[PDB]
Amino acid sequence: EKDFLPLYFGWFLTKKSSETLRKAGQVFLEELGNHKAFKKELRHFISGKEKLELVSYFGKRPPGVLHCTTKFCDYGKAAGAEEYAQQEVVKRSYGKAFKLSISALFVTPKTAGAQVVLTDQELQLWPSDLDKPSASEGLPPGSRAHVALGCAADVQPVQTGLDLLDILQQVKGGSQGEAVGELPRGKLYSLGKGRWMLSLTKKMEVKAIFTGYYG
Repeated sequence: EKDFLPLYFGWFLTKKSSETLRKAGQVFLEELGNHKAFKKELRHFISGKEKLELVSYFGKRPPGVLHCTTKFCDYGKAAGAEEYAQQEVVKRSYGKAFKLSISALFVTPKTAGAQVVLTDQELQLWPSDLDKPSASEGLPPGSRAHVALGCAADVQPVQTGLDLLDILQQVKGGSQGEAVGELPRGKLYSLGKGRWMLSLTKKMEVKAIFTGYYG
């Protein structure tokens, strides 16, 4: 009997760090939905005189504690899941505390989440390229690093990281555009196709422990 891996490795925010980011995320959706910049472009958001509530729009949310996923392993069935688990840094970091840096919150017609900017030490726990996806092409590793805050009814969990990457691909091209508004936390940007990003004036710091989830 070999030992199977967790469902996925990642940094799991503490109760207070979760609550803090969880509230700020909720606030952001309430601010965006009220913002006039967003109300003009509801057409790009949903196909169907009145107003949308984004907290309700993102019904599928994390029940309790939040987290930043590193490697999806699926108990080893996923490719590269085993090679990642043998890494001394993964073994050495298992159960240790880390401080993740949130640089921005984002919203799409599919997902709501937060951008994570990992340190080098934390990037060593980031899985590398055996198959390298199309979405993260040209972007440095860990660009996908995120914390899922909300998903639309028919959106899959993988979509959050892809939505973050997609938004970051536009910023690289310089299609970020000028800020269309100013929220108390930072500048609001409209990237088109229902994509919205809040660039935090102050990098929010969260406290988490690197471990594995089993379902």
